[PDB]
Amino acid sequence: SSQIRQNYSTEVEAAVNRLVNLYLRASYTYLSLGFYFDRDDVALEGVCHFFRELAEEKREGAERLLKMQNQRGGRALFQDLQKPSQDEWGTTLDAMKAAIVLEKSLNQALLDLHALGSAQADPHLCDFLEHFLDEEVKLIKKMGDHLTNIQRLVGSQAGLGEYLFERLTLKH
Amino acid sequence: SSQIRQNYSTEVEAAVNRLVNLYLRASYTYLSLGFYFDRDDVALEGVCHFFRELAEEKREGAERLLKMQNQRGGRALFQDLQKPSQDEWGTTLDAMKAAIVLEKSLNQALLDLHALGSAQADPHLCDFLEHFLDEEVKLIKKMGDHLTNIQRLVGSQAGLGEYLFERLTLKH
Amino acid sequence: SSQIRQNYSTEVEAAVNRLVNLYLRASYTYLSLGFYFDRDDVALEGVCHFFRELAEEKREGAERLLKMQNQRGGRALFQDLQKPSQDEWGTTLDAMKAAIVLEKSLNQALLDLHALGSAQADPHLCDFLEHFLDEEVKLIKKMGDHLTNIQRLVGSQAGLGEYLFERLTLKH
Amino acid sequence: SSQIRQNYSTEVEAAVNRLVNLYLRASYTYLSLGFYFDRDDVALEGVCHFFRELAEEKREGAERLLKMQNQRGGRALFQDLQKPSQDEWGTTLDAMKAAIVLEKSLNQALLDLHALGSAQADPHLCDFLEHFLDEEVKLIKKMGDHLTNIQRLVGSQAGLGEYLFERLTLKH
Ligand SMILES: [Pd+2]
Ligand SMILES: [Pd+2]
Ligand SMILES: [Pd+2]
Ligand SMILES: [Pd+2]
Ligand SMILES: [Pd+2]
Ligand SMILES: [Pd+2]
Ligand SMILES: [Pd+2]
Ligand SMILES: [Pd+2]
Repeated sequence: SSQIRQNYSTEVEAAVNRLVNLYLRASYTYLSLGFYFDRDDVALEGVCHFFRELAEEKREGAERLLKMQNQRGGRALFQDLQKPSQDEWGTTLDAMKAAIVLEKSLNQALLDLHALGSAQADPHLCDFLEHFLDEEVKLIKKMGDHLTNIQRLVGSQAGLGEYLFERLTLKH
Repeated sequence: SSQIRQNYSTEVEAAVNRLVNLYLRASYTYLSLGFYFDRDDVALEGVCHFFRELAEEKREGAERLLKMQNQRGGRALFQDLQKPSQDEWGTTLDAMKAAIVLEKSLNQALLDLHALGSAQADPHLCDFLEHFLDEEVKLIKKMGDHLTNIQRLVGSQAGLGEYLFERLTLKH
Repeated sequence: SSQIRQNYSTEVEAAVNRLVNLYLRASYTYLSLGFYFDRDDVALEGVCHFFRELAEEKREGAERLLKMQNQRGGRALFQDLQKPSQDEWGTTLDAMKAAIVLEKSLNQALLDLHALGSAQADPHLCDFLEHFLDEEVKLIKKMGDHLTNIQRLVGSQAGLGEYLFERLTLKH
Repeated sequence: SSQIRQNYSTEVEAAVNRLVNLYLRASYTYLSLGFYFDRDDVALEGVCHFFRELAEEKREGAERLLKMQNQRGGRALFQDLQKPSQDEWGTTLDAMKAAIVLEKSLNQALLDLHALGSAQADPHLCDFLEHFLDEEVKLIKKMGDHLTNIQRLVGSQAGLGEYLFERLTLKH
């Protein structure tokens, strides 16, 4: 029951649903990261804000994919959202490392989807991901920049460096 | 590891975590409801908007609970988010009925939490839910109003009534 | 006699000329659809406006293709514009069905052209269609949405439903 | 001699007078803390400002309680204000620890008063404390956040950390 579907493979439709799940899972992970840094015994507001902003971005990405699914005449199918991989996230450095791992996995899923689109001769999908692809590269570059600065600040005054990074790099 | 926790029972802490899960689940359900009404073979924009707005409201509720959890020195614990109970939601009437069922369950969970707060002599919790409690009563009243209007419009021109309700009651 | 042509195949050049013809033909079809709904014995202004707007959009598309043809050093070649397939277009539903058929055919021609561009290793063409491709998907989604609403409104009060759709969905 | 008193127990009236004393004592303690950090041999302006702001807040709280006492037809009774527990307050960390101890004691007194109100079936009192209760939870969370940051900054460059916290966290 679609009267509009054209050149939209069942393979891409399913891959888009899986990507929505991955984006929502990422959003959930960032929600957990954000609130961890808001704990009174962690108390790094710039870090909390950074991850809460990412939770919003990932949710927005999922919503864009869902809009596209309907635009193409595919059917959204939702699965459980697995809880994030940790309950406590360690240091800012630990968290930023986890975030980059997460983003690399999202990026790989985008790359896999683009490849499927190319194999299926689906240029609209290709065009649509173009939005996701650059945004992801920009985000990963930012995270790498952050990680380098966090790492430079460890030294052997780790608490001091963690405070200074949150105060002087992150938005608060 | 909290230096601030005071008069905040482990029972309430756990109940707050469960309530966060219920709110996030509700948000997820509303996301699914919203996109269903955006299908080209359903195509009721006012209904899509209504449920997408509710998805945002429920997410906001979860975020408020998480902020409060940290304010009190409790620790957020996240669980899986179960997928919504249906993949396709039927008519506007079916959907509005499902929504009221969902809201009644959230309201009951709020009532249960307030009762626990009262049993634990936790007035801050009581005060905090006061926000949730009125918002929920207002929302359920609105949904009941909608259901009555949807029901009046069935008659034996169901398609006509569904169109008119979306056009003339819902925001588009 | 071009001093600029580079990586622009004769196959793509010809396909672009054919696409210009298809867009102009579509524009002509929409002109006819628009004026049919302006007949005193049809008199559905929102429908007239919808199709007249599409006539303008298709003409604009042809003009964009012609601009691109010259940008690449190809040579515009015009053919006859075949008259639209009907002189009278029936109900709003009949017309919207005809419109979606027309758009699917344009979309297929765009897809065919992108495939040719990919086969000819012509990335500028690919980039250029990216504009056409999303606009077409958006338009077809809109038409599918319209068709669903028109269909819901037939019931057995067809005149009533046709009036209400024109009044409450379409711009007038 | 009141013509307005209704449902206002002598127990609550007395507890309100004691709470006014506790708030005024807290204000006095914060006055002392503030001026200590303004000493030329301490010289941490952000810390001075933080505690002077709290002195004002506590005085305001006492004034609100006194207004409520009269609104209910109770009679304000003032006792001596005991001098603060220290003449010199040590490091920012020492001071912030003392402040949280002080706030926990105020919060416990508020909780005790709410419990008395509930036992006496005095809902206006309950409503009134609702203002005090959330403000106190917010303040204690802030103090806990501060303490965590101060503690992270000790390291073995304590002077450096104390300076940086005052410069980069506190308002100056
Ligand atoms: Pd924070
Ligand atoms: Pd934040
Ligand atoms: Pd919609
Ligand atoms: Pd919407
Ligand atoms: Pd007209
Ligand atoms: Pd017109
Ligand atoms: Pd000063
Ligand atoms: Pd000051």
